[PDB]
Amino acid sequence: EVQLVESGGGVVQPGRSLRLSCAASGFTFSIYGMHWVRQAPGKGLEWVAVISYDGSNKYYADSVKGRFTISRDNSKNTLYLQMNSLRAEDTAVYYCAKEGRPSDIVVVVAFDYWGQGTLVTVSSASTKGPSVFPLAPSSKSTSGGTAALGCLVKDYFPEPVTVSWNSGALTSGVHTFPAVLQSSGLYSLSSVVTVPSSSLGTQTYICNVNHKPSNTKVDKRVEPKS
Amino acid sequence: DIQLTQSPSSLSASVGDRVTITCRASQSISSYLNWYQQKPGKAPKLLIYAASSLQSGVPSRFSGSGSGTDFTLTISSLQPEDFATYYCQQSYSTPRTFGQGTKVEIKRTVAAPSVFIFPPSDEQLKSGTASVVCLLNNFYPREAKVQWKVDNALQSGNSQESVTEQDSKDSTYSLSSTLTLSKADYEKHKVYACEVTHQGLSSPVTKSFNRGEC
Repeated sequence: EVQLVESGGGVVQPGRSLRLSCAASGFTFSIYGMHWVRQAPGKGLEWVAVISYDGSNKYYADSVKGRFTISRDNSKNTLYLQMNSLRAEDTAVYYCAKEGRPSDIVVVVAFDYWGQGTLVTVSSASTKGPSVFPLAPSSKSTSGGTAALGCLVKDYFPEPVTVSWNSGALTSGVHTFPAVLQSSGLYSLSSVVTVPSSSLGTQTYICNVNHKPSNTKVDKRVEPKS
Repeated sequence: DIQLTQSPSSLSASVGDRVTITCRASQSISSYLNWYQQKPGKAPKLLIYAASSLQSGVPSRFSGSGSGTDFTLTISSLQPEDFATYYCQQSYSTPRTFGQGTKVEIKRTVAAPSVFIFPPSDEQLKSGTASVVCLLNNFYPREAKVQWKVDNALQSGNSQESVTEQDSKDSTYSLSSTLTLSKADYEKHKVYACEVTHQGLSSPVTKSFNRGEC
């Protein structure tokens, strides 16, 4: 089976460098042209670069020409992308992709197999565990038989964070929103759940927030205010 | 640079519908156009290559047609696993380019949001910043308008929103909007409110509070 395992992603300061790797298996690597494609958070696919089977012809997207270098090692069956002078616009998930047919077959080029992707975040922000604050419903609320409560997961870097409720024992009505990037360079997220209004002071609701890049675990009990 | 323009940018359809997605190229590219499917957080997959050739293993309900400047991706009977984003891609010249993508979404009945507002916790105020969260829960369609007001003045440039994918159970959207301000500014105003406009609401709905549980 064809496999393309990528590695080398992470956080890089603006203006610095990073090398991405794509280890191929299950096909004759050295007779295939290979490509890099990227996708910025919430954006479309964007072609990056191509290298021919023997490494001789390389072409680049307009926005990376000069800065990025594509290369290959046909003995280790590995594709590389050296990324230099990174900007915030280079933040993206980077996929490697294999052409459908050997380079010496003259056909329409299509990308028939893709790697799983590796995330590159270009930012000067320092790693920081999130602060978890309660989104508490009002005690004297009379507006309905359902109440919403939640956790505000604020000021962490980098992505991602995991949010469960009651250690995963509560999944019905749970909405964890995509994170947003604040002007400070830190991410912010909300996870909410709707529950019976009559349950609020009786059933204990705890949001579990884990942030691997800082080894931070926070359990916040959310209770009604006043 | 050959430009690929897809249309529509998104469409809502139901299981069993015939769905058609168009891709238009800025210059003739013969049959050098491919189609890809992508699901959130997963790598793209090739569906159609060379305008109309079906990739091995891809179900026969996917077909491509067209040539020159006008191409079509057709799903003859939309299946649940077909809700996804679709991309056309030209291999006629370098650089290779992609369409902006078409999101195929689940169609359902209009549902008004339930609106909730959350004041900042006293715990957050100790750090010097205040967040005020407006939640819009389980609505359809996705389009909605959130207006923040502070002491009855319409705000702009101090909020951020985020919207979930369609819920796996009822195909509705949820939206959270956060108004952020310092503790000093938060203490200088009394009434905080978000006003929601949506197709399911006869009139806009406002959830408000007075600072200090007043």
